[PDB]
Amino acid sequence: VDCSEYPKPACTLEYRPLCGSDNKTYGNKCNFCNAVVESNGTLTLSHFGKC
Amino acid sequence: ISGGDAIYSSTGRCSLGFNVRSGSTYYFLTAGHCTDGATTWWANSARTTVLGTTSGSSFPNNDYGIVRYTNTTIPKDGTVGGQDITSAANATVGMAVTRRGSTTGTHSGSVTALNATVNYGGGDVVYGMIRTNVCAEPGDSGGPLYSGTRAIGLTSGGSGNCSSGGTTFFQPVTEALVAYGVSVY
Repeated sequence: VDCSEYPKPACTLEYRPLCGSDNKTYGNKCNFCNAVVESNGTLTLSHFGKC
Repeated sequence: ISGGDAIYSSTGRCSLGFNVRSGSTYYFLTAGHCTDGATTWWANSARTTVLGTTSGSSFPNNDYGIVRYTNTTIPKDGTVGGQDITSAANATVGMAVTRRGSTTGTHSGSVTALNATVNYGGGDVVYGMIRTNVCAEPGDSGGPLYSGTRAIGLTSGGSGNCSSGGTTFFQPVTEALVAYGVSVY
């Protein structure tokens, strides 16, 4: 997963989760990459799937 | 199974938008972006109860797909959760609407604008969308937007979340009904 073209003002809402380094399950890549940007790069991906 | 319940394809989970039919053939509408690339749909995460296979999918540009039911005995109710839907209508600015989805359940709000363009990136831009101030989160894709016993849209995407508030865009359902020649019941 690469968040370089983010952010995005909107995301589609299918659920294919990813687990972030803040232990939050991100419901899809669009939502996870918008949060990496919002944290100014400090959140990273822990592993694929729910946390 | 009714509007708002979860649906699983090979890649993830979306929500059933509305149960529709043409003649004696039943189908369900959902989001195009969930139908793109999926062939079989199931009703549970373990994939043990089959619902059917994708019959059409329109995404990007529009955001709707339809699945034809191959499971003969699951109940296909014409409702959203248990609210009945008896017809389809066009959205209008100020209309009070409610959405139901498999992750967040039911949430309400109003249409704030029509015909908006939403660019989800990489060439996926969709046009002609209903904007509202209803929140929605991952997994809610394709669930129904309705008003009363009126079907109005299918969830396509948005921003924000339900704890803090968000904006959600929906594909007008009249357009899907007419592209496939089906109707709500």
